[PDB]
Amino acid sequence: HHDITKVDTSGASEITARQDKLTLQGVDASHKLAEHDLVRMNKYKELITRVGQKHGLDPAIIAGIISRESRAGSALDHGWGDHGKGFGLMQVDKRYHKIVGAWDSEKHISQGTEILIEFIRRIQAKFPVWPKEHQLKGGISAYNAGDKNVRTYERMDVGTTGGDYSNDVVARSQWFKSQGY
Ligand SMILES: [Co+2]
Repeated sequence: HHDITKVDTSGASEITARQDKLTLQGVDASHKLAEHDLVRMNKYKELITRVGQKHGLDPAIIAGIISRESRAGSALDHGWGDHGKGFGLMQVDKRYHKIVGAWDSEKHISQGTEILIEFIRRIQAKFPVWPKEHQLKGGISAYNAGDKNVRTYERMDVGTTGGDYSNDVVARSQWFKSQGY
């Protein structure tokens, strides 16, 4: 079994924390942001689990993505975020994909998940000697900012939204795993 606790994370940046108006830094901030989304996330947990299983990705990582992208729906306007570029719980960029499903649907969660997997694949080809946990983290960074932006493992969030995208996602994911995802 893949153990996401083994993925390294320094959690959220100062910029990100300015979101729920937090004095907390890093992993503490990611954990608080995640906690704030737990009730909304539970509405989708059955779908999140099933999609994760079908695609072979930890459901807790899907939850981390959904928390970061949409605050489990709270940050969207009728399904839309990112000035309209992003659709759904996982904020699939409509400009680059034909959107499928309702904004809170299994089909949507499956689409976002498939896109993430494809990024993880690209990072695996790019850095074939990185451990699997690192290629996972790198694929998550690429989900925000593209695989070209992912170079040094230690700097993969430089140039992502908040300067912390995969670190924040991973830390939130780890929190959701502790809450049974
Ligand atoms: Co196993």
